[PDB]
Amino acid sequence: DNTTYKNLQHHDYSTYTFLDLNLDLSKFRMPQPSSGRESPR
Amino acid sequence: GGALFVHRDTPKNNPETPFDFTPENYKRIEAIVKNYPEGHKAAAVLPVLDLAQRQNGWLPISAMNKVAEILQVPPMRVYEVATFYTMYNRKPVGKYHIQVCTTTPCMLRNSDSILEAIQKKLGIKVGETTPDKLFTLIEVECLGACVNAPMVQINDNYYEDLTPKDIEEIIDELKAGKIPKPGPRSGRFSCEPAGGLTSLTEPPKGPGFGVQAG
Amino acid sequence: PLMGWASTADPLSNLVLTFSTKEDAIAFAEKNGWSYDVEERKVPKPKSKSYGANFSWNKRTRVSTK
Amino acid sequence: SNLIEVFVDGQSVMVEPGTTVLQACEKVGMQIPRFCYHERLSVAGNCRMCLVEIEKAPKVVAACAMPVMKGWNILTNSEKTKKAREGVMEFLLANHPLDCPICDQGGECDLQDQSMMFGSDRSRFLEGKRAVEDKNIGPLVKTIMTRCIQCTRCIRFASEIAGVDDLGTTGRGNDMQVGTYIEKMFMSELSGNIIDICPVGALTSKPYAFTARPWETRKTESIDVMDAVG
Amino acid sequence: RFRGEHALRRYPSGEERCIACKLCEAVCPAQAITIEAEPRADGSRRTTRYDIDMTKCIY
Amino acid sequence: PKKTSFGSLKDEDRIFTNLYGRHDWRLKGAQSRGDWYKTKEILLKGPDWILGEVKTSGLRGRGGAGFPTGLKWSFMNKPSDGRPKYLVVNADEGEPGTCKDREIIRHDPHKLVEGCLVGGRAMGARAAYIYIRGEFYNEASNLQVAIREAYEAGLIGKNACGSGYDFDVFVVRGAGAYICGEETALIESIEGKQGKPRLKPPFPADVGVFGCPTTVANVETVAVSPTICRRGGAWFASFGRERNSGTKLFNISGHVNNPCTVEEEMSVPLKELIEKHAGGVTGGWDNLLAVIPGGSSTPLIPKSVCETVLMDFDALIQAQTGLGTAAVIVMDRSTDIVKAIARLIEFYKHESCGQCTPCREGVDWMNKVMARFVRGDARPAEIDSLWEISKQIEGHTICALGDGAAWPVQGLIRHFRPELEERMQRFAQQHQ
Ligand SMILES: Cc1cc2nc3c(=O)[nH]c(=O)nc-3n(C[C@H](O)[C@H](O)[C@H](O)COP(=O)(O)O)c2cc1C
Ligand code: SF4
Ligand code: SF4
Ligand code: SF4
Ligand code: SF4
Ligand code: FES
Ligand code: FES
Repeated sequence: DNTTYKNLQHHDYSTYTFLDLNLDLSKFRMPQPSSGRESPR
Repeated sequence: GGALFVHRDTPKNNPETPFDFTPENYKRIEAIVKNYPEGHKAAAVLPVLDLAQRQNGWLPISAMNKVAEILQVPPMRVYEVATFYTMYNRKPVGKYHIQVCTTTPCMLRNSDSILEAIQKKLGIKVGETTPDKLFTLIEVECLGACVNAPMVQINDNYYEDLTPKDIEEIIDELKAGKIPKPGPRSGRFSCEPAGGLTSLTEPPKGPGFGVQAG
Repeated sequence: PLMGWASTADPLSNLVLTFSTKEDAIAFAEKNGWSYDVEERKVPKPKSKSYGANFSWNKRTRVSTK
Repeated sequence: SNLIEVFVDGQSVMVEPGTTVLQACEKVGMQIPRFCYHERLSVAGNCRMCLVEIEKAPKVVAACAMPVMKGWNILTNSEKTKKAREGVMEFLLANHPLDCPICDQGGECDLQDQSMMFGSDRSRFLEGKRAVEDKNIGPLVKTIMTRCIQCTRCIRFASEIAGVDDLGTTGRGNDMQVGTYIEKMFMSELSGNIIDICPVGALTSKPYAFTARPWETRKTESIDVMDAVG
Repeated sequence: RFRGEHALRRYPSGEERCIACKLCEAVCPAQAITIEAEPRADGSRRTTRYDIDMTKCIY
Repeated sequence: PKKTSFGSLKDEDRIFTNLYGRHDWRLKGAQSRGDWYKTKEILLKGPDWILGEVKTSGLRGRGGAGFPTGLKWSFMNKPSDGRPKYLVVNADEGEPGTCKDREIIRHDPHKLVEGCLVGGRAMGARAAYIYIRGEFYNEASNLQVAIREAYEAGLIGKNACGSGYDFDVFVVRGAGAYICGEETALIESIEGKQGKPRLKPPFPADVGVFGCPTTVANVETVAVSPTICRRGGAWFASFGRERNSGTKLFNISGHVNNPCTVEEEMSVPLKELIEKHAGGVTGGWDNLLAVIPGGSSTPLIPKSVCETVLMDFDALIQAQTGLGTAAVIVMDRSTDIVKAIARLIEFYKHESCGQCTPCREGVDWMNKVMARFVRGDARPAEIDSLWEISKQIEGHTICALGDGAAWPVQGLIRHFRPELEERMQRFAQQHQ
């Protein structure tokens, strides 16, 4: 029950890492549907 | 309207002004677009244009047209999205974009003193980019971090429970270039009661109690 | 030549006569003695507008900007 | 068989399952005052003048996009409705210029018609009256955007029918400008027709300009040339 | 409040105060008025021919 | 059962551990703290048991909506169609004095994600978006890290928790607008078009994100829901009056020593909420002027009322002010409340969209009128004009924001009217 704030690691984010983690989340996920068309136009 | 900070138009000066994404950044955009069902692909306009403002501190109209090209959507939707939302700045700002909540219990918390102190310590009026560069001052409405005493924002950071002296401290730390610890200060580390650390003081229960009889 | 207001000998130019039904138009024309020509009445064609069809999944109809 | 009984002022009428409220009132002769709705254009909730009360229902529903279940009784003249119309008309007339002398549609514009035949007789709200930068578009369309009520018609038309997709809205709250953001010329076939759709004097005919005035002119049936469509 | 003859007025630094808006012609119970308005060089609108028949005019 | 006594809290029976940023933030920390335990058995146990579990709990929605969750999530049980289903979790927190979603999503991500999975399998959704206020970059990045932990562990994704069902999750940052947090316009902000709310007759349930059936739910609802399934139904229903049962966060702001965040029983005396959790009202209990319950959209509560009024949806409706997001703010007597609420109206004027003329005009009015009251240069008869403005706005517009902008002024008018005309009059004197 030591009391210390342990999310201090979040101070380490430059402004990329969100999207870069999105890149690191590539695959891992089901292919999403194609609807009927390529674009609604 | 009659009362506005800046109007919204492109009068001049950036018809062709060069803007290009970085190849790794094309990889990133591809990764983003993979997160939406096909047949739409227009949902990515907002995140991709976010990204544009991310690698380039402010987006010229060539960035809007460029995103419209990448996603093959009519550009007027791109301009529309660019104007309707607060994040996107269509005019260049400095390296550091200062944002203060002037509305409500931040306002009730003396934050006006914070604003005035900033204007004096930097030496300029509101809404004007400082001489030289890298400091801009605009007040924004509620940012959501509230119980923590009046908050100021720099780029992707939250400085909470801020007194004027510490405001000066942060600002000068940015003059040197050393970015202070993001988290709130003067106690209250990560959104707590200052006095008691009350409510739950106990060791959290393990993966028990879930009997459910099933 | 003095002013240029429009002028005519067309005493009947400015008349208009409101009728409830076409049968009354042909009736008053026949009775009153001068030849006539009828145009058929037209109406808006009944339509189906479903607001939801703006947002539909695969259908080509989708409202940009709304 | 795929028909529905729905009362209007206690007068039943049989309508199709999914025709709108405004149509259902059209059938018996009620024309509910409106702006953004148009026969050729997809529905939107912008004008808010279409509000009408349905009894037993606490809130007022917008007659443009509301589908009609069975057994709705649509009270058009119920007090709550008339108060709603007076309200909406008031908020519209809040920020509007006084152009009726100079404005081209003075003999026509539906703000005057519906203003008299529905809305309240006296305005309020002294300090106010926002203004908008006007934007030149084509040689055909003279444009004063201060008179714009921001009713989205021109947008929906340009998008769906004209197909150009170059018109939109940019802003929030009081300040929303309707038109090209980049100050591009907008010209196309069928483009001129937009000056008929703008319900107020915001858009008008540049060459027709100031010459005439609606009540003074004598309308005459005719046909067209220059196109084989007759 | 006496009613004499029909003088047009203009602003200080005379603008031809008439806007051309056609009202005075529209309410004329003798119909005697004429207004034809072509937008002039400045883009503001004035009247080309604004006429009265004092004969027809009932004052 | 639980009699009129409420506001006495029992630790270790709470919901959110770590809410103050303690202990271990990981799948391992949250793992040992009870998150993601037996959860496979929930998902394989079937949707109907989950739905009936939530309805048995009888819990109520969040964000001030107050609607029962079991129904909203029960709509999606329709026989499946050739179009996919989604679960849209609303991470936006708008309105001042709140902090509601921020602290949760920072310090306990895996509980939110696990809620997303349980709800998705419950209603049959394919994937779960989470739309977060774009201000939260660091925060939502932490969320990214935790989700990545879930995929690497094989905890979600294909055959989540090794079960016979696959549920992906996506996360989208916000573009920084208040109305993006609204149930409907959220859908189209996801769609990439500028966020403006849809008319209600099409429901989000019937036609949702990308035109496919989906629901919208707040971080509190979704995040607490799986543990709601693991607490046994009526257990959660033990707390609070049977109308509105369970626990909810209360984020105390305004003027009190130690403004902070706690989780309490649904029903609590507001006085106790101030005394025994966050500090005390600065200057004593008698120094308070008025208290704004829940979100900023809610009308004022005067002293003699808030003293006796507890915290409940229905009970606050008896107080005439519906409950907001439950994050309450208090006001010193010394402050000028007219300036405070006026500034709040300025917040509403700056955040709104231009579809409905009634807000984009009326809210302009109430801005300028309230500013005039701040300077007090109006005339006494005009306050009732401001009233009828608020009424004619309310109920006539698409989203609740328009309605949400009508209530505060009305509140200020009801209780504090006699406070105005002395400022009116002293402007008459001082100015003339
Ligand atoms: C004006 C307005 C503001 C809203 N602000 C928020 C907000 O800050 N956070 C949020 O999660 N939802 C917000 N919402 C949407 C509500 O969460 C939604 O109506 C409902 O509560 C979602 O269902 P739930 O109660 O099951 O979560 C807002 C809605 C409106 C109309
Ligand atoms: S738009 Fe209509 S109400 Fe406005 S000035 Fe023109 S005629 Fe008058
Ligand atoms: S320009 Fe005319 S048609 Fe377009 S939104 Fe404005 S009032 Fe409506
Ligand atoms: S047209 Fe007639 S009413 Fe209008 S400004 Fe000229 S004189 Fe006056
Ligand atoms: S009330 Fe205003 S903010 Fe809400 S949907 Fe209508 S136009 Fe938009
Ligand atoms: S027609 Fe219903 S909103 Fe305009
Ligand atoms: S009130 Fe200033 S951040 Fe919410």
